Amino acid sequence: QLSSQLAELSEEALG
Amino acid sequence: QLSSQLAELSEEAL
Amino acid sequence: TPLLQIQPHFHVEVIEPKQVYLLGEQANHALTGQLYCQILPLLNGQYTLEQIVEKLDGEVPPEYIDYVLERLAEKGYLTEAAPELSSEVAAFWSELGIAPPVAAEALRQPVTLTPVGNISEVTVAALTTALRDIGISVQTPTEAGSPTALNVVLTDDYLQPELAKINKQALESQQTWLLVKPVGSVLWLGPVFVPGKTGCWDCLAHRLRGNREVEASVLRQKQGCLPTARATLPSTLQTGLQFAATEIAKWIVKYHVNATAPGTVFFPTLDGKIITLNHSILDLKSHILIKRSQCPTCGDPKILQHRGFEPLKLESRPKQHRGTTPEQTVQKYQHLISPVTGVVTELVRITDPANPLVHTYRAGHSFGSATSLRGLRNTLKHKSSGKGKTDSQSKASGLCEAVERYSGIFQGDEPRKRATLAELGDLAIHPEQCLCFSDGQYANRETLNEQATVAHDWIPQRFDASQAIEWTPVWSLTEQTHKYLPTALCYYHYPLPPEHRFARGDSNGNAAGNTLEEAILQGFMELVERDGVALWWYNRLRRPAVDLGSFNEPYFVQLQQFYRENDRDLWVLDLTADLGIPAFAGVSNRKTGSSERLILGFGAHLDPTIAILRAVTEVNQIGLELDKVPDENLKSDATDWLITEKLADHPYLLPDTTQPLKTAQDYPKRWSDDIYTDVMTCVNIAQQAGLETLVIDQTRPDIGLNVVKVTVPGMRHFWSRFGEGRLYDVPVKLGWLDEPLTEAQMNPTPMPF
Amino acid sequence: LLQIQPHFHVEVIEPKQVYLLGEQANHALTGQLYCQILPLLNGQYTLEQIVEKLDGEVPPEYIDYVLERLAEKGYLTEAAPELSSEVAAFWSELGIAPPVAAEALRQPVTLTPVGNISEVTVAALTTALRDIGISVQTTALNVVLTDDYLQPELAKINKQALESQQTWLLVKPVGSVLWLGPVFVPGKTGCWDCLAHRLRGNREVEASVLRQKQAQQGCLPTARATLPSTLQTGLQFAATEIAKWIVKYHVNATAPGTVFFPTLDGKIITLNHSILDLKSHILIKRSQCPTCGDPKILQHRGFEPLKLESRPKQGHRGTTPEQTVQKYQHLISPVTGVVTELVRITDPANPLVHTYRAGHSFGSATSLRGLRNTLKHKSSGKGKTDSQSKASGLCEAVERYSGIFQGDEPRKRATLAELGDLAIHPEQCLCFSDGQYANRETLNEQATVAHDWIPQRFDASQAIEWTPVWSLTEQTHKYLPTALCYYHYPLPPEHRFARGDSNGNAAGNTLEEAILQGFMELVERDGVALWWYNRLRRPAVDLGSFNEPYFVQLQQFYRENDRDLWVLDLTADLGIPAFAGVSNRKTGSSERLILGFGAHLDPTIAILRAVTEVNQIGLELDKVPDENLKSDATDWLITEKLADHPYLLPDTTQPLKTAQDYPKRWSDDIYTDVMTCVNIAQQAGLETLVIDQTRPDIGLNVVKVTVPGMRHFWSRFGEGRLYDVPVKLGWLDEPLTEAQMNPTPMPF
Ligand SMILES: Nc1ncnc2c1ncn2[C@@H]1O[C@H](COP(=O)(O)OP(=O)(O)O)[C@@H](O)[C@H]1O
Ligand SMILES: Nc1ncnc2c1ncn2[C@@H]1O[C@H](COP(=O)(O)OP(=O)(O)O)[C@@H](O)[C@H]1O
Ligand SMILES: [Mg+2]
Ligand SMILES: [Mg+2]
Ligand SMILES: [Mg+2]
Ligand SMILES: [Mg+2]
Ligand SMILES: [Mg+2]
Ligand SMILES: [Mg+2]
Ligand SMILES: [Zn+2]
Ligand SMILES: [Zn+2]
Repeated sequence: QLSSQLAELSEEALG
Repeated sequence: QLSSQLAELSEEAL
Repeated sequence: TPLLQIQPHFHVEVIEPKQVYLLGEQANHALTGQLYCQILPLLNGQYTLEQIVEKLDGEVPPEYIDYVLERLAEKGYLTEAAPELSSEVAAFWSELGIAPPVAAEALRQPVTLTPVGNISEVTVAALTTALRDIGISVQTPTEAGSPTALNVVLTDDYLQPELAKINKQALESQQTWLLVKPVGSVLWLGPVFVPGKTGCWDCLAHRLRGNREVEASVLRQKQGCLPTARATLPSTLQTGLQFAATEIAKWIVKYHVNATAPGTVFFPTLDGKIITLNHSILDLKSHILIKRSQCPTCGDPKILQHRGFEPLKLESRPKQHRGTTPEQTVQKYQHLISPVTGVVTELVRITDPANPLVHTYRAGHSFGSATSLRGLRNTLKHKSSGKGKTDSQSKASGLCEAVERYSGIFQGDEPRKRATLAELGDLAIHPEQCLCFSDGQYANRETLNEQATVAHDWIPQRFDASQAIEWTPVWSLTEQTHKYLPTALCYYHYPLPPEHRFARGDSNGNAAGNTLEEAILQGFMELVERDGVALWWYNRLRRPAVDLGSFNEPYFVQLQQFYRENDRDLWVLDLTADLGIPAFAGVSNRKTGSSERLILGFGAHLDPTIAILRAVTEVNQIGLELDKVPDENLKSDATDWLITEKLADHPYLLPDTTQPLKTAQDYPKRWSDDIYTDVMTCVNIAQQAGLETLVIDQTRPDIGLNVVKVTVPGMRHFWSRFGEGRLYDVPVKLGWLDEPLTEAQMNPTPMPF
Repeated sequence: LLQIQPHFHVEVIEPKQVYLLGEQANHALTGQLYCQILPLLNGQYTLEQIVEKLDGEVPPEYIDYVLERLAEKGYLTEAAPELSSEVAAFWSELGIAPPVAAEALRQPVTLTPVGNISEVTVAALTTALRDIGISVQTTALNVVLTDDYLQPELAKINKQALESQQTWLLVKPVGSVLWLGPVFVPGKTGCWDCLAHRLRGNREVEASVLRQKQAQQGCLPTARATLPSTLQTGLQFAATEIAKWIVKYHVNATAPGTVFFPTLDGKIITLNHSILDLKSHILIKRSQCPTCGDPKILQHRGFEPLKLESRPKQGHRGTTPEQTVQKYQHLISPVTGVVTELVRITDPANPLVHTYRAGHSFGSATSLRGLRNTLKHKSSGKGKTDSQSKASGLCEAVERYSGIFQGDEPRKRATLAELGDLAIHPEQCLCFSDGQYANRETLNEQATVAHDWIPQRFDASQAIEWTPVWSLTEQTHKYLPTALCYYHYPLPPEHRFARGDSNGNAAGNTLEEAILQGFMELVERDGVALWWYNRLRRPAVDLGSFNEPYFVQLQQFYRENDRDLWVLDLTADLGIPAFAGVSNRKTGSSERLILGFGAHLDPTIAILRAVTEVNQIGLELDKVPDENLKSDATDWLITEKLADHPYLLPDTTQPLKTAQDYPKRWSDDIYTDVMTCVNIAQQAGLETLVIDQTRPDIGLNVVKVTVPGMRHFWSRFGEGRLYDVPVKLGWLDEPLTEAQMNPTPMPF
């Protein structure tokens, strides 16, 4: 039920 | 032949 | 009437009978002599010669005093005092070996300050104050203003586009200038640019752009430079400006003493050097700026163009393999390690020093043109790495691979000529002779690329021979003349139009070395290595193992035991094919654990001992440090292979006990003590197999370390390229198969590493 | 009001990405929602005054989910209206929220000048502290400004810091080298005396000048070279580190752990303004510190038994030279360290020759002459490889340090009589003849070699200090005079019966490793003594007979560098492999006769030690002209010839020694090897004694092994093995007389 707008959220450290 | 006190002169890095 | 004094950075301690000590913060001296004890206390700066002669009119006569001072003067202890300098300032300069009156005169040279980017005018004013407190006066620059001894440029970033213009005027005006960035959590200080001597700002920019791949990729995606200088305490700012003031002073003094009397000044200054002082953590690094001979701005950018069409000077290189020690190699090219001015980010040992059997380094990766976050993380991965039987070898291995990878990248000055396949005729080599993709692969390339698990199995578009393209001259060692390959094959990241992307430059045959012939030899051996692997892997051949206890090398046996002790088995397979140059595959699985973590490594060399050594140290390199990582947190290409695949899924990984063990004597000795003789041995072995061997020298003069790409058209990459030729034919010629396999019977599993 | 970390620059790349670019870290957020919300996370908006500007495009429920996800990942933070945008970015970059930092900097500090630091300088630092929001009280931190770290007033401050538990910082902002740190934390870091012990040893010329000064009846002012810019650089630099400490301290008092950026605690930063170099120096808390520790540790350890244990081997040492270097690198420092430097002296391009310089050691000099005699004797590294030469140099440097008398060594005052059978007379170890003692002053005055110094006769009637030593043979304590057990033990002018030497001294990764090496050094010197002073003709060694290519490759290298290299067998009654490397120059002005020695259970290692010592001494000297030679062996190197010393070249009357001539007696265990040696000595009538010189603040094990009776290779002609062993072996039919012993001293 989670909106795809909220699901595609990712955060990462490039370095 | 050089005088003693002139001849004894010396310098050095430690 | 000038004042005499022992240079003021010394504390004078008279130990009365015959000794006087000169105590300094950075050096100590002892004078011996009755007369020294007698005269030294009068050389504190309050006395002229005239005054000392009368002050000592009691005992010591004038001519004795003269002789004493001459001696002190000639040994560099005595100097004229500079009345206009404090004792503390004079001491600073005398400690650098500068006579204080000389320093006082040099300090009268005016300087100009110039902000760029968002540097405030109070920041400029603060540096002005800092300089004024040490005797240096400031003036404001103007577009056609009279010359000064130094222009100081304060920036918030070293890639500010305005620096290009300042750099251009400075080169034409022969203006010496300094760069500094006193804002941000990392102080950048230097270099001093001296037009004609040091590198220019463009020399630096070329390194900076490359070592900022995140910034560069954002910029590419966005479609210059961006900031990042937010973090500033007023104490870090002032630390940077006062530090800059000192180095400015040291430069102008040095410059003054070398205008007349070149080369009499020794102490280091910021010429050709950048200093980074990280304020948040605490760390200070010096970064060497190399003046690039091929610089588009301050150099001759047409060197490599000219050199490409010149023949190849090969000559005798005696082995003492390789021509020098890995410690010499490292020392000569250590300076290339720098994330600011260098070509390799870092160079760090990852393995436990206590382990004398395993030596792996990671050398920080460079860059690619990436237009996506996908592209970043991928071109942010693939660190360069080193492997070795010893620590020093792995260190050199890592450093030289990093420089190898950099030197192969297309900068835009590589030897090129625009022409069609036809105009060049037979000197031209069709790209398909190197790639060896099948007709089916090309026809179905889009679907196959979409379904491909592994990135390096990318099938390019077909080569439209009607198109004019850029060909790069390559030296044929077999025919001793120039041939031509498409530039897209000879260098990394050569840009092709989207409608004609017929190749991506690969790393196969690429190698570095202390000499050209050293690099060529290694490059060639890489080619036979991949060819050997390709034959074995894609035909899924059953190969015999190698008795590692028959090579008189204790290391193979010790490593097997070490593997046994760390939950692994280790064995070696023979991949030696029609060229007869020994080639091997090291293979190792985990016993126990969730997954088998099938890992393997390859090596080929004229000396089978070294070939096995290469293979088995590569399995060390790839696998051992990966073992302690759990399946969940595993990253990198090949993760699927490591967690999923089993030995039972690939029986061609373990040796067939049908065949005897390979012994040391099964490999005839065909290497000399001359590297050059060894490559000419390789060129002829290939020629016997009906194969031509080409070379493209990728050596960059600002790098020094030789880098080449060796290409032998027809020899196979261990990637999934199933065009007709050796892949099918060699195994039947050797009796490994009775009949050829069809393309459809080739191993459907891409070689993971 | 909500904002993303102020130290991040924000760049939106529209469909799915927004980048957070920082000076020391870069992040990437993926998602269209991020592209919409982040531009409003600059600090200029509320959770309230946002929804009002994007409702009808993003529900309030979606915002909260995004403004929650950025929280527990660490991208969100509060503001602090008290901090400037620049300052807040500094602390956030360290991972500290703006408001906490503002609270931390609220903490006051005290400044204390000491020595010659003026109040204008104090005022300048005060101003520097103001500017970053730090007040000075007229505490959590006391800041001491000095012109020299050995200013005696610091001793008082230190003792008061310890009893008061006051954390404090030292700084020297005057002079051409900034010293910054450490922050002393009582009961955690070392104290100022922990540091001062190191500094006093590392200031040899200054130390001897003061001695020379006092003898004519705490430190000297050498901080003279200062620009107002270098002064300001240091004060401003210190203010930053003061703030970093306060902030780190404030947060860890709350969430201990959790804040990890480095501070000056236990570290000294030196910034050389003249040459531009910055080095970090680690301060080790000395467990035997007389001020903050227990100075009785070495006393107690000396009178307790020695406990050895199994040490499996992994070239018969229990660790790699790379590893030994790694964990003892921190000892390399002219400030806080014990090793001045560690420099590769030889050309890296050369794969066969590896010699290191590990420069600095100290003593006791009270004269210019003795001061330059000290400073001349450098620790050096020896190796077949670069890594081994490195470890050799490093470990020798720590070996020499650890042997220096500090004043806390295990000791007790007694006469030889009131110790009885437990005490060992110094003459049993020194082995000077009665004639040498009788003509002391005359003999000593005639020098070619300093180490041949003849001490005064021991006077048994005098009370002396005795050090307990463990006897491995008899498994109980014995006693040697302390003067023999450590370097530079001070003796009365009228009872100078000994100068502590280095023979049998050795470092190792474990005690038994060190003992094994120390013992082998004794066999080495004893073997050389028998050969040299009897001038015996010895067989050479066929270096090709050993499965070690290095030997004959090195021979070829000498050959190509105007030299011959050969090895003589010195194996004596103990049967332990021992050798002398010998080499002469074929051309040039002089022959430059050079020697190197080695002994080991493994003959390959023994030969290797010998030949690599030849490399160590001689090869760097071939560089320097005859006239420039100031080495102790100068006269030998220039004037002496192979023709006048036939005992140096091999006896062609005897066959070449081969690998098969040396029985294996080493095991898989270093402990067993030690116990093998002690029994070998026992069968020769000798006792094996050990004194553990290991210093707790050093860690690396150091010992001095003594086997009373075994000969040093110096000119010591007392009765014993020197005369008797050669006859016992048949090398001589009758003993030589004292007057027949080699009149030329062994010069290395
Ligand atoms: N001692 C050395 N001197 C110069 N270059 C070296 C040395 N050792 C390795 N290299 C180079 O570094 C790169 C990596 O070497 P290596 O790891 O042995 O091969 P690969 O990575 O191709 O399996 C190669 O280009 C090689 O030529
Ligand atoms: N790998 C090592 N680990 C620990 N200590 C070592 C190592 N190599 C040498 N040493 C120590 O350093 C000192 C110098 O060693 P070396 O040069 O081999 O002998 P010497 O100087 O007595 O001829 C000795 O005390 C030795 O025990
Ligand atoms: Mg590699
Ligand atoms: Mg390669
Ligand atoms: Mg490889
Ligand atoms: Mg030594
Ligand atoms: Mg020794
Ligand atoms: Mg020795
Ligand atoms: Zn340039
Ligand atoms: Zn202490």
